[PDB]
Amino acid sequence: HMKKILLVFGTRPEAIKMAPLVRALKARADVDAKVCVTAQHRQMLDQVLSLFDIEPDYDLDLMRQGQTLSDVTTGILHAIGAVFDDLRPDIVLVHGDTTTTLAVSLAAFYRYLPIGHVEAGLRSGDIWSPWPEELNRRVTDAVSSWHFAPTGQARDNLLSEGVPVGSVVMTGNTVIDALHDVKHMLERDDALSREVAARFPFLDPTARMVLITGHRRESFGEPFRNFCEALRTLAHRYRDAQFVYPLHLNPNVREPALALLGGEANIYLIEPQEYLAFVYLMSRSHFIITDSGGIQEEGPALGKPVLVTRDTTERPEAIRAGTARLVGTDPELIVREASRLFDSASAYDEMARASNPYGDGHASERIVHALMHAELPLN
Ligand SMILES: CC(=O)N[C@H]1[C@@H](OP(=O)(O)OP(=O)(O)OC[C@H]2O[C@@H](n3ccc(=O)[nH]c3=O)[C@H](O)[C@@H]2O)O[C@H](CO)[C@@H](O)[C@@H]1O
Ligand SMILES: O=c1ccn([C@@H]2O[C@H](COP(=O)(O)OP(=O)(O)O)[C@@H](O)[C@H]2O)c(=O)[nH]1
Ligand code: NA
Repeated sequence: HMKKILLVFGTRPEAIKMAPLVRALKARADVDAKVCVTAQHRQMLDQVLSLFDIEPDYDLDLMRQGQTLSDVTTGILHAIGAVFDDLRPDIVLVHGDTTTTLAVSLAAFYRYLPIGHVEAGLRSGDIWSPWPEELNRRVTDAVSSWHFAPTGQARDNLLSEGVPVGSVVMTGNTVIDALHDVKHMLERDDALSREVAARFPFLDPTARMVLITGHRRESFGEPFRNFCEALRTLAHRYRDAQFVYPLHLNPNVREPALALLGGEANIYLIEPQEYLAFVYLMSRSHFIITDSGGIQEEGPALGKPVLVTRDTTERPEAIRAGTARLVGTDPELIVREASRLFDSASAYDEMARASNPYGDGHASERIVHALMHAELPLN
């Protein structure tokens, strides 16, 4: 294990997407693969670590209630050095577009430590949307020595920014690897599938289900309030449908969600769900309403219509294919688009088409090759 590879990540979406790559690298006897978590998230990170049986070698222990962007940035810069010093890695792998990604990349760049960016080249073209994720991925890509692009379009973004062609490997997105792994867990074990389903005894098998998440930082405040009012209007219009909403732990969305949506009989506010259960819910859903990046990739892959509650996106493929539509946080538009999917089975069939531009679920192997060769509702 001469080559030392340090994988670093901090949040739920990074952990899910990095898990298959961690597994692949740890399995090898000619790589010394180590994991450092920044713990930018705690519970939402731990849910992933436990599911995929990943015990980090280092944990920077950073999360505090109501932390700021500056808190996370400084926390990482202060604490990561001891990790770099202890291991002396040959390469640092970072993921995606969180403040963890940014701060780890800066720290490594400052020390001439080569960085590989898993999920490289996604762009909205707007430094204020998503905020600060667009900045985070742009900085990371500027300083990275390998760029693992999930699509040809992301590759093209990098090349247009002056990234050398030899640095960019179009590998697809490891989220497909993770999704397939979990889909298999469910399909291959009926006992497991039964247990997962039994976590949601409030679900009615005869009722259509809509699955909801929301946490984009630029949407805090008024846009989120409008999104919640749209959900209320929909819940009132479709009293026979069930609206299942796994909350996010960020207080800026958890508290208003509870305050605004807590009194509706057919809105089920639940805790953030471990990925196994969440894939079950996505698969069960009639459609999805979300501003999540990863769900914009997973939903269309599962053939589920996605109403994207953003005014822009860095995942254009599903939009172009029709399986996702941008609805922003305009209540009238959200209600209109959701209502069409309930009211028109022909609209639903026209929209519910599998779309996956992200590869065959073996992105992790391609990255490795490049480098080496019951739930109770809240009320
Ligand atoms: C700037 C940045 O990197 N934002 C990422 C972060 O946003 P997110 O909204 O989670 O922002 P933070 O990671 O800064 O967490 C904010 C606050 O949420 C609460 N909290 C969060 C996680 C947890 O496990 N327990 C907990 O209590 C804490 O009060 C914490 O201080 O994670 C999201 C995934 O979910 C990503 O889409 C975002 O890109
Ligand atoms: O309750 C939930 C909500 C989301 N996810 C998964 O979390 C990833 C997306 O993370 P998130 O939406 O928090 O952030 P983003 O992708 O927008 O950065 C995807 O793999 C989702 O399937 C999950 O496991 N449980
Ligand atoms: Na190993």
